[PDB]
Amino acid sequence: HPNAATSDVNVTIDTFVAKLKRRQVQGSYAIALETLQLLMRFISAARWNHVNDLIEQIRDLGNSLEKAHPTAFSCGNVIRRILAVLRDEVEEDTMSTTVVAEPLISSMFNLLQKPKTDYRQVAIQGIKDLIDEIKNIDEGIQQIAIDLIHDHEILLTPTPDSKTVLKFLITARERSNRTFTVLVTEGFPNNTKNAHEFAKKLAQHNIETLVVPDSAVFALMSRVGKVIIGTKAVFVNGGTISSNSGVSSVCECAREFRTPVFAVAGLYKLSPLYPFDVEKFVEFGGSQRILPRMDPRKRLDTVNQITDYVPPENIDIYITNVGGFNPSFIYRIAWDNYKQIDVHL
Amino acid sequence: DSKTVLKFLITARERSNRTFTVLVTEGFPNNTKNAHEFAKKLAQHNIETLVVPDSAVFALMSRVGKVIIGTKAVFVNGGTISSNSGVSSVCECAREFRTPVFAVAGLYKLSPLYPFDVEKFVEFGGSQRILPRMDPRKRLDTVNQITDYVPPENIDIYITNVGGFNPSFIYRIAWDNYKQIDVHL
Amino acid sequence: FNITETYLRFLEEDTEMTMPIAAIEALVTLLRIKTPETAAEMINTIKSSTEELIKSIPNSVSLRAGCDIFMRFVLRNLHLYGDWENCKQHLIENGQLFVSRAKKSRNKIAEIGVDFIADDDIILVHGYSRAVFSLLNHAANKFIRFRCVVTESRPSKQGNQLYTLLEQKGIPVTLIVDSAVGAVIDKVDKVFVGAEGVAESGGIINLVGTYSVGVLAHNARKPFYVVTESHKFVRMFPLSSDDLPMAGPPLDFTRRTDDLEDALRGPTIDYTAQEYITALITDLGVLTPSAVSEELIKMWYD
Amino acid sequence: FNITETYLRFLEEDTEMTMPIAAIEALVTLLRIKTPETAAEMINTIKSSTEELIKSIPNSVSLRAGCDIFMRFVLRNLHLYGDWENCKQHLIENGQLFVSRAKKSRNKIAEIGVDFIADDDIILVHGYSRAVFSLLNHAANKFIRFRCVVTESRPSKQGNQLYTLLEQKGIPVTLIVDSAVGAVIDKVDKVFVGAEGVAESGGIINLVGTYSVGVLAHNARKPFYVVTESHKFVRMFPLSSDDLPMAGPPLDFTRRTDDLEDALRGPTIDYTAQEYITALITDLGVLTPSAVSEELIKMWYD
Amino acid sequence: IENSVIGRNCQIGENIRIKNSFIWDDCIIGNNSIIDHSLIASNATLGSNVRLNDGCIIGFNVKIDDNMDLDRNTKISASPQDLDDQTLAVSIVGDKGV
Amino acid sequence: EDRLQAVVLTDSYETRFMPLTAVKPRCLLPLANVPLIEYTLEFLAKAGVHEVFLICSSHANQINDYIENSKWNLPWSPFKITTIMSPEARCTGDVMRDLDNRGIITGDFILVSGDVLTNIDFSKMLEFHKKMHLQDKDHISTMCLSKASTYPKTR
Repeated sequence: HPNAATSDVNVTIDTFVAKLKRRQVQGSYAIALETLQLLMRFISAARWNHVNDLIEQIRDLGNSLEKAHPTAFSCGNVIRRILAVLRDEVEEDTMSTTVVAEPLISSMFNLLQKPKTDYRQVAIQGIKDLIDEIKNIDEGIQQIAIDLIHDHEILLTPTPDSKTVLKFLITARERSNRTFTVLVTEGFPNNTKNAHEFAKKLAQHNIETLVVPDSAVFALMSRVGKVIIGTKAVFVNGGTISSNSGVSSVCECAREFRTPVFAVAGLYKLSPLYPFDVEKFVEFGGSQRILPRMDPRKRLDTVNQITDYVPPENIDIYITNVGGFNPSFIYRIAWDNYKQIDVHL
Repeated sequence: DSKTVLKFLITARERSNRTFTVLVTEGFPNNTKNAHEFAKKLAQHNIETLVVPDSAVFALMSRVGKVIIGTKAVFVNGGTISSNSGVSSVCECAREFRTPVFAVAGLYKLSPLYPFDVEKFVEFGGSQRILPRMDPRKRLDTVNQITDYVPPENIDIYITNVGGFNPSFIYRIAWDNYKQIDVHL
Repeated sequence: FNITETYLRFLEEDTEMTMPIAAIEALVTLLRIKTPETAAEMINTIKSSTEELIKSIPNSVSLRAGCDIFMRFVLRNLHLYGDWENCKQHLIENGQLFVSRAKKSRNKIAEIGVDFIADDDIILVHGYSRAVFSLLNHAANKFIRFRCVVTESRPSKQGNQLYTLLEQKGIPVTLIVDSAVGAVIDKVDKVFVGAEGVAESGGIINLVGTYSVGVLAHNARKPFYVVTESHKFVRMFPLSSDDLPMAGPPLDFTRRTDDLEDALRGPTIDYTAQEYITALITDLGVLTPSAVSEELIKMWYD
Repeated sequence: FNITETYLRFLEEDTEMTMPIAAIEALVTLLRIKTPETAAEMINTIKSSTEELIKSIPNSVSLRAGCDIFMRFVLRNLHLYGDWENCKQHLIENGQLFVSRAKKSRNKIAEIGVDFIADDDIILVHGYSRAVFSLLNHAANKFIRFRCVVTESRPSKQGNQLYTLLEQKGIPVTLIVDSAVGAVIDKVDKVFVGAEGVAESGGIINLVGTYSVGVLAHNARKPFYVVTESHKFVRMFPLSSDDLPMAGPPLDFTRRTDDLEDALRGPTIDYTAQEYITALITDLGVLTPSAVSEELIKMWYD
Repeated sequence: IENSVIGRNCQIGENIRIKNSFIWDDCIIGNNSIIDHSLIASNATLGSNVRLNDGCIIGFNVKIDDNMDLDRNTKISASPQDLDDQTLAVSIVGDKGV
Repeated sequence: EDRLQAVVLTDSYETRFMPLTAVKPRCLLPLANVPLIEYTLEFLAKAGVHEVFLICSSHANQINDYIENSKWNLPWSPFKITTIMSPEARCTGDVMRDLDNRGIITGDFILVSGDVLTNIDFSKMLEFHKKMHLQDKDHISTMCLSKASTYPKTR
């Protein structure tokens, strides 16, 4: 399913594709915003009449988007949420049209046993809700953040690439009476400059900064107290896609040492589809960025990867804008945002 | 308690520029008085002392860097029987949280006899200083041991008059002063 | 109205229709005699039937679980509180409907669970479950990239049978013994285990060893799996390292002998914990972490 | 004259003989025929014979070790710088004497070094070794209260044999499945071993499934032990978790060829790491921590 | 196989050695064949027992059929003339063409 | 900065491919398992196109068919493909002459000879060009050159 039905209704699909491919769009937030705008455009223009057909169309669109790009997840998630929002309203409408509804609580056996129209405004409202959810993650976690780390204790911090993580760290640092030391690992071929920037910021912020070469983690692990993953995407079985490079090894080390591993992200980054593999999801960077030369470099096939995956084992807790969820619990949260038929397109 | 360990501590304290923090577990039965004496002695020179309850180790072990023991009996596979009161659980905790262990020892205090069973070598102790009067002792069953054995899975260094040795290696050291013949007679 | 006969009829059949399914069908048929409306006559009779089944059972809980599920379904049924005949009719219908559902479930599995196969990954299927085998077959049909491996299982020669079945396909086959599984740490890529019951959260009943396998996987940090269709949801939790209803005695130090009498005794049944398993495989969308427990909560409200 | 013939000679009896002791004796016998005064016509020939023996091996490991030990002994022998006759005579003598010493060592093991099973500590043993059984029998003799636990051996049905050998004493025993090894760690105390050879690295050269067992022991922190007549240090280094000089293929990947055939080739030899020996029962006094390595160093003067 | 590329709708029988290659649209890699630093173009197909070497350039409809041995840097004509080896059955080792 | 037309020299380097290029046009041949033209088009788009023009020659019917097939053909694209059809066989001077005769020539027009596909972001380059133009009236055309592995060998 490519572009064929779209005429003088929606054109921006191509622009979106372009943004995805050559990277003029940067940061997950921006992508989410773009997606929201696209959805708005869809809503204000497309022809409705029937409801099931509209739903089908939406599904098709989603499928097309998926086909176009995999590494973007926030975009997908937002769409899914909107679909879910639509679904409840649709159900309500159906219930009115038909006219027992609820026994005590939400119950199973629904998959075995047999279970003019307005919705545009509701769809619009859903988009607004999504926007609100997106607005600020840090303004919703920093109250459950200056609660874990304390005096004379030592942090270990990989991935300063996620914008949330840095902010969280800054919030933690704010206090005048409290004092703590921060270790920051690099992650060379994809995250060095960012790491340097983070270090500089820390220095500026009147805190005891420590520069770490990626090798020297082991000779300081005796003093290590906490581990924070700078993730960008979240999944079904609790797992997370990181904001690129140099996390996995550190996580493994922490696990070996049995040293606390916390996860900071957000529930807009939460996806309703399982990471069936890592190969289809995680992409590789540029082999040219490690070593120069070209003509004798046909022999020198060099390997470098951007994104990182962490198993549903090394992760422990996920404090969100709502609160502290867990790896063996996030499924329900996902369901609460994205509904049954909406997952499979 | 011993004058060796005390002397070592004094020597350590003499170079007071080194930042060392003293956490002393009381040791439920007999060790308490000895601990107090040690504390007093420390105070005599001016050394900071912090008193630790025996129940609370799990809430402290994640913070503690290095552990020093002044043991009496040293053994074959790397284990020790120390001068009484709660060591085993502490060691287990250390193993769980990964903590380095030092020991002030002597090769003359080291034994070439191997401890093979927990059922024999662990010495049970008196219930004289636990509960006053003996009428509740009819139905209840008080289980208590004074001196305890340590498994070699935990300690890693034995600082002696010669030097620091590996636990899974101390047998060689022992044999560099003792024999295989003088064991079973 | 007779269940022992039904039990006798089904033991090594399976293949076409799942063992539990047949039992469920039988239960439905039994229900559709004494009327589901008259709850005084019906529920007691159902209980009696369950008791009979238990009596006839040696080393299983799956059938019991199925009947409990059926009971739950029945309970759910009457929540329309209007016309009493339609509900009854629906109840009558849901028996062969359950059987039909199985096909659909299989189809679903053949679409969702076929995404897992990657470049050069060796697959080892544990125990006996039809669904897992079907999945494997569907993977073979897709021709991703794999290797189908069998075991030396010991109930009434199951592993051998499985191996023979695999041979039919043609895919090259090598075997793993119950003891010689220890060498497998990274070479066989992913550890798959078939299920004969799924409990609260991570609790799964199979055959003569799963817990050890799970432990091994944990040690190796290997991906561990539970693979099934849809008919096994139980409200159960054990206390010790292992606790189950048993016909074969645990640690039976056999009496003094010289000419052989009875010896083949030990832990015939095996359970698995929550921590060991990374992925749960069911047709019910894509659920993994602790969805079954939630489902149970939704159902029972007890 | 042949060492092979000598080896063939002993089959049904043995149980009393100890690996290299018989082999060593055979070697000695071979030596004391073709003039043991000279060194050019002798040592080289002995080496050649050993090589031939190695070539001829169906499935036996410790022979090489025995030969090496013999060589070492020979080397030790000629350092007195007196006369060729006396030393030669001594060499000739030292074979029967060595054999005799083995029995003494066994006796020592059975009377002094048997204080590991005394307080009804249930023993987890797999792999048929003679020393183990001697220890068992002499424990029974001393009346030193005990219970036995053995995992079922089914590559060639040695389990039955083991059971029979346990009926002679007259003490209740139980069957254990090697997949349900994770199921039972509850009442059984520690894991003890009867094996084939002692490694240069520290671990143990053993039969069908051992690594898993080791892992389980580690998980349970119930210490792992080895019971052997202590002169089976084979000149072999297991550098990895799955690489060794082996009698057969390492996890033989078989093709789908015929009907129910290429699967019974079970990996009947496996290994576990060096960080497992809490104690090893040796006849030179109870010495373990890094003892084998020390011995090796002493032998190769490095 | 070492560092070689296979194109669209190209069929492989059994037992083939390949080293450092690129292959275009619809080119059958025949039973027992070696492709080294050499290209095979659209509709041109390799049959049984062909031993190619470094830099063998192939054009349109070169039907490489049965038993051939081509040396290094050999160029083969394309369009359905100026260079040796032609479009018809078997490339030149024993003279065939018009 | 904005409104820039694309002119690409196609059907020119035939027979330079020593055996190939006679029946179907030079560019139509499948490159990396899929047609070469597409990559070039993508590159052009990235750079900044407002209308697509190619100077096709060798058997025009096939080119037309390709155009019909293509994605830039129907309304949705910001730029359409309408290839310049001229008399057979001519050099780059002659091609230029033909173009001039045809008429559609702009200020800052883009001319790429043959087919190219690379990574470097073109906006910056364009900006630099503009800056250079703003300096003096006498500024002409832009060259693209990149560094290699120290010594030359396969050149």
